[PDB]
Amino acid sequence: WYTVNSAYGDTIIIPCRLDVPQNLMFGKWKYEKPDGSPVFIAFRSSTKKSVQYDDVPEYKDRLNLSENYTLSISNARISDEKRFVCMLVTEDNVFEAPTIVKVFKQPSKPEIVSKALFLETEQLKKLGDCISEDSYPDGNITWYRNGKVLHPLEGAVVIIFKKEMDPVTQLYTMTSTLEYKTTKADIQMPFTCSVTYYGPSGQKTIHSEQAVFDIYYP
Ligand SMILES: *[C@@H]1O[C@H](CO)[C@@H](O)[C@H](O)[C@H]1NC(C)=O
Ligand SMILES: *[C@@H]1O[C@H](CO)[C@@H](O)[C@H](O)[C@H]1NC(C)=O
Repeated sequence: WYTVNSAYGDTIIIPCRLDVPQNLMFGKWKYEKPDGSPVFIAFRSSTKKSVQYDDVPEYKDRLNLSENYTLSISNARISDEKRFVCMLVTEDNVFEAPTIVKVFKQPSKPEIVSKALFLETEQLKKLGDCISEDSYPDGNITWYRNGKVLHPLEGAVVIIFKKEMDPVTQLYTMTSTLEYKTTKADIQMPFTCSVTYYGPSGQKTIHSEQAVFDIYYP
């Protein structure tokens, strides 16, 4: 299970992962549908040096099959997250090698929006919505009070999370609503949020700017 990690919008470089055989006739690249059905996308003849791309609109003007059978896909999309197979064909044999492609799109810097004009003591109020957009894969939202993680607590800290996918791009938008019961200790205290996600270089976290609220009490 060899994997190629690519950032959204970059060129995906997929080497064949096969030794060049003696008596090579041609090579072909294909991708597998979710249930394993094959779709051929590129062809290269070793004898004629010709290059042909199958009529697959999803890959129109996006492929380049080099002389050593490396397939390059331009402008990485979420639909490119598939298993690709390099097939080398000789006069009496077929050799196949798969490569898993994973695509990553960095979530937007989170922002606290739809903010309360003021928080009320002994009353649960919607502090705001922490939104992080156009991400792939989805991310986890954490809330903080004075730079310290704010965990849920019955009748005091209620966190309502949702992840929505755009059906055309397959990118995620994460929204975390914080319903909060303030105290006078929150006078001039900053509230922030962050998004934790997996990218090509591993697990990363991006923090938001702070939000300070006027605390009202009877
Ligand atoms: C040879 O393969 C490498 C990847 O292993 C690729 O970067 C290079 O462009 C290829 N060269 C040719 C001439 O196909
Ligand atoms: C998000 O949280 C879940 C647990 O709820 C965890 O399994 C997952 O690895 C977390 N994702 C990231 C990007 O850390």
